[PDB]
Amino acid sequence: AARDLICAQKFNGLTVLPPLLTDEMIAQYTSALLAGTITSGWTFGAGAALQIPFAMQMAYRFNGIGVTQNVLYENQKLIANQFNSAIGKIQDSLSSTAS
Amino acid sequence: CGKGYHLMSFPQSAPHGVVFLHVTYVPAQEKNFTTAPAICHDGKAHFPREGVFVSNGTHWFVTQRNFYEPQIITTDNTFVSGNCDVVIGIVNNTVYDPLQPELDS
Ligand SMILES: *[C@@H]1O[C@H](CO)[C@@H](O)[C@H](O)[C@H]1NC(C)=O
Ligand SMILES: *[C@@H]1O[C@H](CO)[C@@H](O)[C@H](O)[C@H]1NC(C)=O
Repeated sequence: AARDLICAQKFNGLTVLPPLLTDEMIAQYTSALLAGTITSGWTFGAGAALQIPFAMQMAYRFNGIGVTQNVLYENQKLIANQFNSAIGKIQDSLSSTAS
Repeated sequence: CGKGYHLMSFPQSAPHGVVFLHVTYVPAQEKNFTTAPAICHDGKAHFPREGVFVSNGTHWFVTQRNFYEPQIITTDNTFVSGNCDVVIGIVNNTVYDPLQPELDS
């Protein structure tokens, strides 16, 4: 077709170098962080990962912010539904809005 | 301030800089236990004040989260909120009352 801008850049001594970590390794690190956060909580950031059920981890998170932990154990289905709806809204806003 | 749970820090001077010695707390040796969110007793749900319910297979205890120090489950270290029909994963156990043996003596 016609000459590209990238070829004009490369023919005058300007080169783009590749990063050391590929996107597969960045996604692997992100997946490891997500798996540790989902299963263990904050225990994997201070040493060995210690398993806990996610409901009890979320009750710990509720006690952190000043709400008593029986609120989660009495509204667990509502809290899970609200989280799922918020994740779906993040999905829809990323599918529609491009700015 | 370092990796782990932070306790202390000590400064030292260096050529064009500073060196921090961070003293932190790391958990070391772990064990598996069976855990529950609440305890059903007398038609009531008991939740721990601070700590977590654990079981070694036979008996149920309450302990602090960052160190294994099991204790007898008592109304002093638990609070009551509602009945057992709304909590998912509630178990059946007895809750000790210190007033009852003092009343009989
Ligand atoms: C706990 O259970 C898991 C799965 O059965 C096992 O791999 C692990 O060795 C056990 N002990 C500790 C201290 O995590
Ligand atoms: C706990 O005891 C009640 C009766 O007091 C019984 O209906 C219920 O099934 C028991 N829970 C379990 C898990 O066996």
